[PDB]
Amino acid sequence: MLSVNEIAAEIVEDMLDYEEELRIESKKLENGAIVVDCGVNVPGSYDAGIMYTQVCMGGLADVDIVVDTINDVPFAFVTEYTDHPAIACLGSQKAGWQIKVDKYFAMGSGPARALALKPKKTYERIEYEDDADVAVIALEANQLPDEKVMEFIAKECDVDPENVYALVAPTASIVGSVQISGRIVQTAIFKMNEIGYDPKLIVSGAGRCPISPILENDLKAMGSTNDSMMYYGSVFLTVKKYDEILKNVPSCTSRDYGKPFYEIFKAANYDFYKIDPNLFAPAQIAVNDLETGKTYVHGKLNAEVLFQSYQIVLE
Amino acid sequence: MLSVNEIAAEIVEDMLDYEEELRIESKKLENGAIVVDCGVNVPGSYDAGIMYTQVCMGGLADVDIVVDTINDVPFAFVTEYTDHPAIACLGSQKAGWQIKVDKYFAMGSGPARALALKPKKTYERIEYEDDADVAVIALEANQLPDEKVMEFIAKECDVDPENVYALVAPTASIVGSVQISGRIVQTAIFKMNEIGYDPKLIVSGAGRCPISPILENDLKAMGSTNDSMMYYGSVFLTVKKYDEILKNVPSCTSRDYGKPFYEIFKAANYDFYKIDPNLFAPAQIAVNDLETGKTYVHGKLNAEVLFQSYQIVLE
Amino acid sequence: MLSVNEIAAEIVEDMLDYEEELRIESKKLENGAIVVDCGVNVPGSYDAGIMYTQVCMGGLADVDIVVDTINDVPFAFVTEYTDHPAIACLGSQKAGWQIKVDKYFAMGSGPARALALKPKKTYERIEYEDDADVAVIALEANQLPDEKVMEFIAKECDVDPENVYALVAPTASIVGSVQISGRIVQTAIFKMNEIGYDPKLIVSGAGRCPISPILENDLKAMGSTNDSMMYYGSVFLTVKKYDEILKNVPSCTSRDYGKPFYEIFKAANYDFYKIDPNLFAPAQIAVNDLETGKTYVHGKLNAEVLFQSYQIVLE
Repeated sequence: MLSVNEIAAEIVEDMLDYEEELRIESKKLENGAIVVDCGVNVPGSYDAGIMYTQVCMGGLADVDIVVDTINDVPFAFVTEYTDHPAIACLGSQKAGWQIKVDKYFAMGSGPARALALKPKKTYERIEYEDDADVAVIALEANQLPDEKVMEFIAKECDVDPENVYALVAPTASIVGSVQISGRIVQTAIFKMNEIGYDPKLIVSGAGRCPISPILENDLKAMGSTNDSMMYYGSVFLTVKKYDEILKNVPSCTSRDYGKPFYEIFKAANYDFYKIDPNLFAPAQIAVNDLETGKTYVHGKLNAEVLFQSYQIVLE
Repeated sequence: MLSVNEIAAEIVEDMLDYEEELRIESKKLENGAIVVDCGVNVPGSYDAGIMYTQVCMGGLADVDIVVDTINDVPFAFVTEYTDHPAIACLGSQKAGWQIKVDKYFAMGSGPARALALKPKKTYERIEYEDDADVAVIALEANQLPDEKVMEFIAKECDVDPENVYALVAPTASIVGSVQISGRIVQTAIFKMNEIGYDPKLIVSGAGRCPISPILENDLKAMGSTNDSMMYYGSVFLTVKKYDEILKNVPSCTSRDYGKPFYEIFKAANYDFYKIDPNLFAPAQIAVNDLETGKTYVHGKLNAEVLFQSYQIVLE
Repeated sequence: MLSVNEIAAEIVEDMLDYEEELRIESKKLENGAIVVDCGVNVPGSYDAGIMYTQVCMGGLADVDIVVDTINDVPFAFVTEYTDHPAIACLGSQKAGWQIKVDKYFAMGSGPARALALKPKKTYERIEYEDDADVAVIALEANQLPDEKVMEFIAKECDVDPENVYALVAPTASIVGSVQISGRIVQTAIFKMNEIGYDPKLIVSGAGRCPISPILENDLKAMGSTNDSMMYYGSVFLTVKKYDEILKNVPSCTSRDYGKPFYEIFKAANYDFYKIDPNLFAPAQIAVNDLETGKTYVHGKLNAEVLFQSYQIVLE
C-alpha cells in the first residue's frame, strides 16, 4: 500500500530542516501538533511552494518549476506528472474537507483527507483509504490554526495530536500561487469525475500551468490563480477507455467561461453567488486512449484573458 | 575509470526500493538474477521510464521530463544531456545486442553490452570496455526472461547470474514511450558514426523529444516512438572538429523520409529492410564546432507527420 | 543566519566526489588550498557548470538545464530561481572582486566575496556579511591559481589557506557558458541596483537564458556569453513596491545596444570605460509589484542578433 500521510510526512520533515532557506517558520503547539507557516507571517519561497504541492499530492507526484514565456512575457511555470492521479489528486490534493471548529473555518487539502475520509463518497469512488498514525493537512488561509483546530483534525483522522502537521499559506502568497497552479492535473481529474467519468480508468496525467503573479489581496489572487488553470493550463492524460463525454472537460465548455474568474465572482454577487461548477477545469487537454490508441484533443489556451487576469501592464 | 554497469546497478537498486510507487515489480530468480518488470504485466510509470533511460545511458546522463506544447497540444517531453556521449550512447544505450535464446528473442540495450562487447566493432571504435562483477541489461520485449535467458546473458558478460539485473518493458507501454524518446541524443550519435564521423570527436550532446502516446499494439508503437525522434527530436551537439558530411545526419536527408514510419515499415512490405538505415536519425541538429567556433544547423521539425504518427484526433 | 560559504562548501564537496563523471580535476596545494579545475586543462561538463553556478549563488538558488528551441534551432537553456536574490546575486554571484596577484589576473565571484567584503558598499547596501571559517571562490581565469594567489585570497577573507576552495574555468568552456548564462537573474538584480532601486525591496527572481555555444577563444566567448543574457535572457521578478525607473532595466534601453557584444567591445578598443555600463542587463523582464498587484513588462528578445553572436550557420 502507498500511504499518502507517511510519504508526505517525510517531505514535511525535510521542510523543517531548511526553514530559513525556505523562508518558512514552524511552531510546536502545547498538544504537540506542528503548524508550519508557509506564507501567513513569513514570505515562503518557490521551493516551499513546490514542497507544499508535493505534500498535497501525497508525495505521489513530480513537481518542478521551469521559466518560459507567453507571448514573450516570462513566467515561472509548474510542470508536474503523476502515475497515481486518482489517489494523488482526488484522495489527497483536492481541497475537499470543510474544517469548521466553532469560529475557525478553512478548506482542508492533502493527505489527512484520506484518514478522515472527507468527503465520504470520494474514497468509495477511488477505492482508497490510508492507514497511518501521522496526518498531514494543507490549509489555504490567512490565519494559523491553534491547538483546538489541530485537536479536531487529529480526532477526525484518529491520530494523536502530537502526530499531526499543518502547512498553511494564504491565496495571495508565493506558496499560494505555486500550489494552486500545481493543481493543474487535479483540475482535470476532478472535472472528469464530476461529469461522470470513472477516475479508476485514469492511468496517469502530466500538466503545465503558469504560476500567477501575486495580486494585491486574497480575493484578486483567488481569481488569477484559478485563471492560471482555466485559461492557460494544459494536461496530457492517459486513460484505459475513452468516453465521448470527455469533450466537456475543458473550462471553455462552461456557460460561465470567458472572463477572468475575479470578474465572474464579482458579477455573481448580484445573483446569489452562483457559478457553473464545471467552469473549474483545465484550459486544454489531450487524452491518450489505450483502447483505440487515439489521442483526443479538447479545449484551448487564452493568453488574452490570462494577461487581463494577471494585471499585466505592457509598454 | 567510469563503470557503466556499476553506476547503473546503483540506479536499479533505487528502483527496487520504490517498486509500488514506480508501478514496477521485480523477482529474484533461483540463480540469484534480478528481473525487474517495468511494463509487461505492470503499468510502469513516467519515473520508471526516466530510471530505465538513465540505466540504458549507464548513469552517465541527465534525464528529465518537462510538459510543453506542439501546436498548442500538450505532451510530456524528454529533456536530456550527457558529457559522455560515446560511452553513454554507443557503448551502452544503443539497442545493439540481439538476444536470441531459442524461444526468447529480445533486442538488448544498456551497460551489459559493454561487458559482452556487443557488437565487437563499437567498443573498438569508442575505445571503451567495462570491467565489473555486475551486469545491467535493458530488454525491449513483451515477455520476462527466465533463469536460462539470464544465465546466457551472465555468461556472455563473464558475470555470475546472481550479479545480473534485467529491466524489461514492451514497446507499447509508458516506459517504452519514455525510454525510446530518451534515445534522442543516441540517435544523433549513432547516425553520426554510421555516416563515418569519428564518435570520439564528440564532446557532449543535449536533446529534446516528445514522449509518444501509447498506441494500440507494439507494432504501431514501434512507429510512433521512432517518429518522435525522426519528425520532432532536436539535438544540440558539441564536437572537436566539424565535417561537412554532418549535413546528412537529419532524417529528412533519407530517401525514405516523409511518412509516419509505421507506413514506411509496412509499405515496403517488410519487417525491415531495404528501408534506408539512415532514416533512423534525429529531425534537427545544431553542431557547435570547437575548431572554428561556428554552430551548424541541419534538419527540420514536422508536427504534421508527428500528429499523424500519434493518431491525434482534433475536434 | 544563512552562510553562503558553508552552504556552497557542501556543493564543492559533492563535486569532489564525482570528478571523473563531471570531467573536473582538483589539486590540494602545499598550503592546503583546494583548487578545482572546471575547465582550464579539463573539459568540465554541463553538470559541473550547474554546480559552479549553484556555488556562485551561495547554494541559495535552484539551477537546471532544459533543452528547447529558438526559431526551431535547439539550444540548452538555464532555468533558475531564487528567494534570496540580494544575497545570492549581489552578495555572492556577481563577479565583484578584481584579483591581481603579481601577473596573475582573475575575476572573483561567489561566497568568499561575502567574507572579504568585495566591494564594501554592496554589503552595506544588502545588509549581509557572512561569518564562516571556510571560503569558497569561483574564478573566471585562463590559468589555475597557485599557492601565492590562494594565500592572498585566504588572507583577504581572514580564513586559513587550508580552508579555501576555488572553482576555476575560462570564458570559452562549457562551464564558462553555463555559468555566465546562469547569471540571468543576477544581471537583472545588479542592473536594478545600479539604476538606484533598493535591492532590499526585491522578493525573488526567476530566469531563463540560452547557453552559448563555445566560441573559438575567450574574447569571442566573452561576447556570446554576455549576448545570451543581453539579447535572449528573460526574468520574472517580484518586488515590494514598483518604481517607474525599472523601465530602464533592459539592455535595449542602453545607447550601446544593438550589435553582438564582441563588435561593441572591438569598436571600443577593448576598453570597458568606453561602453555604457547599463548595457550589461537582461533582454526582457516582467516585474510583479506586490503593492499595486500589477506586473510590468519591459524589454524584448532578439534572436537575429543572438544568431549573429552565436556564429550560427544555416543551410
